[PDB]
Amino acid sequence: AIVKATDQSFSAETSEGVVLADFWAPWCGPSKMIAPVLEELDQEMGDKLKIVKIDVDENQETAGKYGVMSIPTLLVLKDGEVVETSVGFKPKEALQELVNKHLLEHHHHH
Amino acid sequence: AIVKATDQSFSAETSEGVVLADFWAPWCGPSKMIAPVLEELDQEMGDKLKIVKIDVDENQETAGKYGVMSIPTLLVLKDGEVVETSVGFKPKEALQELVNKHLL
Repeated sequence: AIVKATDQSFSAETSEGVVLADFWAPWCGPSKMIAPVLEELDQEMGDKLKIVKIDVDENQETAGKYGVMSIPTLLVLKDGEVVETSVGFKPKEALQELVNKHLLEHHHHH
Repeated sequence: AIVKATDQSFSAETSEGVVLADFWAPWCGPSKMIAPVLEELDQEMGDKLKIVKIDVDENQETAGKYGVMSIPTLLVLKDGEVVETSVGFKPKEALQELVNKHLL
């Protein structure tokens, strides 16, 4: 379940755990190309990664609060802190690489 | 030899001969990808093709007048009539083909 955020909800939605946030807009015909990517990533990683989308056409205030100057821009957040920035289109493999830098490599069994 | 249009000059700049017009904005990263393509097109066929760019963030009137609803959008015009519309990114070869349908 990819979440649709609003200016009002963005903070809460992104504040906890590992989160990939997608700043996009219908007007940037392009930035839509990310949407199927997010679906594949949600299929593969959804247990460990919360995906949040925010349509910056409808939600005009969030971009400025995160220094988003062009769309699309994706962010990786851990516990509400931005830990990666990805400007422009990137394929599933590139975004998987970024997120994985912030997830456990090992799971120790005691 | 690409022309940067404004809302005021757009209709006049695209009114004659074969024209490729690019609707883009710095705010849209995919729209910027069109630029090197246009430079290559100009190098290849600049004597037969006029290329006009319009930054819709600084010139928002023109997008409405041409029914542009997302960016980028490219138009081919012949003597001021829109004869092809291309929504989204397309590579040089695809745009070259669109224009070539309107030469001669």
